[PDB]
Amino acid sequence: RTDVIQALGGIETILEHTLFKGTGFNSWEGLFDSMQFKKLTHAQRTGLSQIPNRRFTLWWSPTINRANVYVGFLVQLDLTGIFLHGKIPTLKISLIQIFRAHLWQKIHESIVFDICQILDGELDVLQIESVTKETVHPRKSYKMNSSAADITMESVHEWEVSKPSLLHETNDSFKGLITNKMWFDVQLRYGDYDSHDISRYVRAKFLDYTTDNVSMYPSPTGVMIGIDLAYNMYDAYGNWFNGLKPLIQNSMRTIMKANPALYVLRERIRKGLQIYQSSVQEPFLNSSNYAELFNNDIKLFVDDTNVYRVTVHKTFEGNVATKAINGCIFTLNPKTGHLFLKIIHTSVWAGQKRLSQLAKWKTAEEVSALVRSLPKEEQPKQIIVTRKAMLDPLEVHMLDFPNIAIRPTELRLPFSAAMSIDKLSDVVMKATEPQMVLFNIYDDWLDRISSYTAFSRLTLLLRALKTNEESAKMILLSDPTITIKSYHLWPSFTDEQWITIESQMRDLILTEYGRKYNVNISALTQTEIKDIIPSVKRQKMAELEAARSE
Amino acid sequence: LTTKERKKSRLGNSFHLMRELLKMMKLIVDTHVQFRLGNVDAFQLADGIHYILNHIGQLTGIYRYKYKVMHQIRACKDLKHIIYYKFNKNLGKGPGCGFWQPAWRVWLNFLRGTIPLLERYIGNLITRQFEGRS
Amino acid sequence: NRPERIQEAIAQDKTSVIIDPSQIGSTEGKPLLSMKCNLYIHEILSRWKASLEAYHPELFLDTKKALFPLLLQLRRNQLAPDLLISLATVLYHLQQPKEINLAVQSYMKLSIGNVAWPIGVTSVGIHARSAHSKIQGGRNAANIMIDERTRLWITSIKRLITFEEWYTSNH
Amino acid sequence: SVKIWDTETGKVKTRLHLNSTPADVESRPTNPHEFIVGLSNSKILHYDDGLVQTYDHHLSSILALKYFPDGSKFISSSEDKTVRIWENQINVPIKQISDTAQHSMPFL
Amino acid sequence: NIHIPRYIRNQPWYYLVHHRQLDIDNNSEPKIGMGIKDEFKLSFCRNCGEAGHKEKDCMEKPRKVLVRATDDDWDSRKDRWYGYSGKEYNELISKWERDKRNIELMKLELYKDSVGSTRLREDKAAYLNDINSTESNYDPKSRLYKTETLGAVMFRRHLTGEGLKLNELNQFARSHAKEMKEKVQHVLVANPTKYEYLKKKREQ
Amino acid sequence: PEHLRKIINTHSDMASKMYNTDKKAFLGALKYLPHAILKLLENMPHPWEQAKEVKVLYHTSGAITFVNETPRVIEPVYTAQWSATWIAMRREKRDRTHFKRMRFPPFDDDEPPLSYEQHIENIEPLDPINLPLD
RNA sequence: GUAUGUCUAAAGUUAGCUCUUAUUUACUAACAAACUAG
Ligand SMILES: O=P(O)(O)O[C@H]1[C@H](OP(=O)(O)O)[C@@H](OP(=O)(O)O)[C@H](OP(=O)(O)O)[C@@H](OP(=O)(O)O)[C@H]1OP(=O)(O)O
Ligand SMILES: [Mg+2]
Ligand SMILES: [Zn+2]
Repeated sequence: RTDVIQALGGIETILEHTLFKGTGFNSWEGLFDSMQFKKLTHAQRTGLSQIPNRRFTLWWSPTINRANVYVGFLVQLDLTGIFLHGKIPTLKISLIQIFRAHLWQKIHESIVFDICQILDGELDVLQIESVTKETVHPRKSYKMNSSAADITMESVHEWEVSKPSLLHETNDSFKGLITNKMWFDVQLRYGDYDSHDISRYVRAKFLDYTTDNVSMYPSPTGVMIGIDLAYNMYDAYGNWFNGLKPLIQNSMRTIMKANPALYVLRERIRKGLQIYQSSVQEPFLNSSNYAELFNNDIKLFVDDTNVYRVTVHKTFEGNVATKAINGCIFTLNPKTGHLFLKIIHTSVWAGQKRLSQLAKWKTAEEVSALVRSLPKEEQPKQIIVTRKAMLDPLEVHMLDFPNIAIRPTELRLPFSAAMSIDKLSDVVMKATEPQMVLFNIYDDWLDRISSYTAFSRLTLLLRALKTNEESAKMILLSDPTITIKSYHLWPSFTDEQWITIESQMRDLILTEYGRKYNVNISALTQTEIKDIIPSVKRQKMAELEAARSE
Repeated sequence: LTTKERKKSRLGNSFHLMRELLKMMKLIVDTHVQFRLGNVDAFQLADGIHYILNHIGQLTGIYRYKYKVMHQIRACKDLKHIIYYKFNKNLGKGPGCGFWQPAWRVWLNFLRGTIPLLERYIGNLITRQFEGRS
Repeated sequence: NRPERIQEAIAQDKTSVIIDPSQIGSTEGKPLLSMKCNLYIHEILSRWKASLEAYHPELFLDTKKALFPLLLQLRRNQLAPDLLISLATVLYHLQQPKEINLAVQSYMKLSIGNVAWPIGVTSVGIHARSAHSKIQGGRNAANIMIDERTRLWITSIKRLITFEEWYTSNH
Repeated sequence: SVKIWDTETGKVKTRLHLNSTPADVESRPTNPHEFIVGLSNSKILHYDDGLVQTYDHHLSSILALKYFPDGSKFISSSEDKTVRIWENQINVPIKQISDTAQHSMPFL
Repeated sequence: NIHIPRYIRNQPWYYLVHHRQLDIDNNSEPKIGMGIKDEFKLSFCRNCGEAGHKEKDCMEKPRKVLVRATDDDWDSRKDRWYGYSGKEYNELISKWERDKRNIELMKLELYKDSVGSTRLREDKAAYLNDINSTESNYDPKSRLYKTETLGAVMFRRHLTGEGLKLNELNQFARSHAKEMKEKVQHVLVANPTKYEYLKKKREQ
Repeated sequence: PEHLRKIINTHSDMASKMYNTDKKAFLGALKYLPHAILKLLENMPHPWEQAKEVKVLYHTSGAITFVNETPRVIEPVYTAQWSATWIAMRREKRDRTHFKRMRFPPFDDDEPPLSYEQHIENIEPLDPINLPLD
């Protein structure tokens, strides 16, 4: 195999065929089915065999979908601008798999509006009147027959724009053309093993789309930026006036390094090829950075366990079919204390199937709608998800919000027991429209104590409701004197009554924890908090090196 | 689509073969139109036509629904391989060649073959549309 | 010409803000309800001019720029029915002491409300069923984020909600 | 059209102009507000003193309704053989009652 | 870092480093716009008299030089605009120059002092204001840009204020655990109001 | 020709009841469609000529448009005309520094095909591939 | 999860035993820890 690798041209000539360059790897060296054991169906094992064929085809996809084709008709993918050279099925399924949710468009639009921000950042430098966002066609991001102008610059004083040159030409001619109006057109292409030279491509598309007898652009002067997605490349061809060429060079290196749209593309090519090397910058929640939650910023939890809840019932023939009941999205702000409880009505699921993944995408849609309703001075500077599978839809629907620090967690935060609470269950089930019901979790809890006390109280109460439900409900509903006010959730206890309730809930949690896992006691304090609510070994090292130094 | 809208919306080799020959003819006529409008040169018309008649298997997609077209496609490729090395003795490599005559003959001989084929196929299809299935 | 319109509409500006909760459902009084919804937002901004010295001196000009279309579209009855009814529901829940949470609930019936799938997930997954087209919307009962300029004042409404919370809190 | 008539005067409390021919129209024993109208387009509409909450799980025209001791739940049966116990303003049935030999449950 | 197998670490017979000659290296910098570097390299005839060719391949009509070449790749080879002196673009410049030669509610709505006359478009994420070259002062996975305010250098955030107050609180919980059922109540989030009011009492 | 052109222009709406039998004619003309394609591509205009005014049969309903005549050319004249275009295209590949090949397909998928009388008939055609004969 | 199947007023046709209640067992579920169908 060593001489096979040396005979295919080393590692470079192998990986030029592959989709390695489209993935984001800091080095090549970090490149290196639990469903078949489930009783499902004799026929469904065919799809189980189908699954790794997809990653084999996607790994060799630039050399399978390449342009040196003896005979082959250039069809287009569904809803993206990837041109197949023949109806190859698994390649087409893998390219639907990566480029779902109009991610191609959510690349294109994103880059376009990010250039807008740069041109809104650099107005006075280039003497720009008004960077005009153009209302473009909804299918403009993949119409490759002809295009239009994404961004149109207007100028105050007219511009001495050059003859068309690349982004990286060292000598230009700032004398020739004279216009008061640039434009910009971001292009995207899935480059393959043959047609991946991006400068030739963007020069061909710029000299193609200006030079039509049909007119689409407001001026013949513009810059057409083309990003090659499948080879991590970029180039911009067109007319350059003074100060725009280093600006667009630095801007394209900045975008191509750190666009969240391009990086969700790279993450999907990584996870679609089942390869990963993780260096988690600003890590997930632990018992170490547990107070990273309400560090006086604006933030929201997103719980998505009870979005798609079901009730099953027998259905006249023997099968037990599965109806979708009214669900919730438990959006908790820990610091200020609101609760953007989204009530998902059954009319969300009008004739839809594969409701689980579609529920994850609907939860991401509602979080994006909630954030878009908020101002950009109340746009939450981080979002803590609760489940790992939430990260793939949410990082797409928050592509419009690059300010927001999407963080995973490694705490099983017991917000799934929200249906155990009576009034949350009432406002979940009693709905006609898909409603946004609000609460304060912290209702009697913000005249006396801050967010830390009662967030830990809420964690204790909700883990007790999730562990043993009606026992903790009888502990809440013990003293018939202490009632619940109409806009509160929890009973209006005094503080020693809250100490009694918290002590009984903690004893309930650890009682059923011992009666489930027959473990004696927590032999460590952070282990006990971790049991109530990777870096476990790091906090072992931290307490070993901090409890010894006294 | 549904599956019911994928069963009625699949069609045979006949309808698609009509569709691909009309793709071919429309490429021919649209390059002559791009000439006649004044956009493109006559030399660039001849190279565009010789590009059509030697990339029918790429520009159109007739190879899918009738595979003996590959014979003519191979012959067109083979005529390409002759003509680009008698047109370019002292010219090297590049577009500009537009001696489209024998590939044009090859596609006309293909049409000579599949006039009665398409007559019988589309006669059976159109009589299923009007008269119905026997 | 124009200064007589200034005189007339400022003498009308100084001539009620308490929205009758019968007049919210009373669709016949749509111009009067739209004018009251205009003038109570003017009263919010007049209060926020006064306490600007210690609460966000950077967003007052931005909200004045952003409500200019809503001030355009409320004085001469230029809005949608459900949009105006939900806005009046907000501004009626914005005049009561403890109804700030009900004010933001009315805001979240304004911003999203009745319509399921507000943005649209737009053909996720592989299979893309035939019913899977009705769960995306660019138009045809998708949201009321149908414009930059429209959503701009919709956002400014909850800016004034947050100011109303802070203003009734520290007084 | 569903009309709520006083037994003492006989005045107009509500006039429910509906879409379908309504089935039996019943009331929850706790509240005079809480008020359930069966339809024949497979739906049931709960009301107050004015729509409150729909009910759509029967496939056929709904024939007859009941409640529990002092209400707090609800019983529905249709031209299908199914009987569904719904709750106080909850769409989801606790039990749906069906076998292969049942004709229907037209009254109960 | 042996994720490399045995056969890749096994070198060829003569002389990790022998592979590193797309790049195998860094690959997280997105690659440059390289491009249209072009080159044009270069008996007798009965018809014209010139040497090299015969009458069957002469280029003048029968009377009684620079080449698109130096090719290795495919995208260089097709290249509809390979040679380029700007002819068609200057023609369209000339066509464009020929074509180039040829109310009160605004005043009513200034009752408040404005006398001026799918994402937000005013977001400007702090990688866009990081437009000058830094050593990745942003990550797009967590979508968290580092500053000196709530940022460190493997690292965490600055727990500022409330986070520092909970640092005081769980160090107080550790002090009450390392000083003083009750075996379980020694920690903060176990019995939170207990240690919260003990820390409130401690400030008296 | 204007009678033919008016028939083809009146069959762009095709929404009245009167087109019913005419629409029958369209589905019947598909099994005579591909023959007409050969009758285009035989009578395809050569590079030395601008536009070849050709005889053609049209159905009364304008269903199918069979180009009528067959292209007969004298054999030595035919190979001399194609050799003149051969030498002319060799000269205009050599002396031309940049050759621009056509776009394919020349029009968009959304664009309808253009009418001859409003866009092509009023523009005079260009100069064809002709060697300068001394 | 498909194939596929089924329902859907806008338009008005003339005069020992009965019982509550829990444990166990069996068959089923695209219900949970982004993808799999004849
Ligand atoms: O890839 P190559 O082996 O170098 O051959 C190519 C190829 O011809 P093939 O179809 O036989 O592979 C090109 O055809 P396409 O890539 O377009 O299908 C053709 O270019 P054109 O068809 O556009 O003319 C070109 O010929 P040339 O570049 O000389 O015009 C010719 O190169 P060779 O002449 O070296 O065989
Ligand atoms: Mg089968
Ligand atoms: Zn010679």
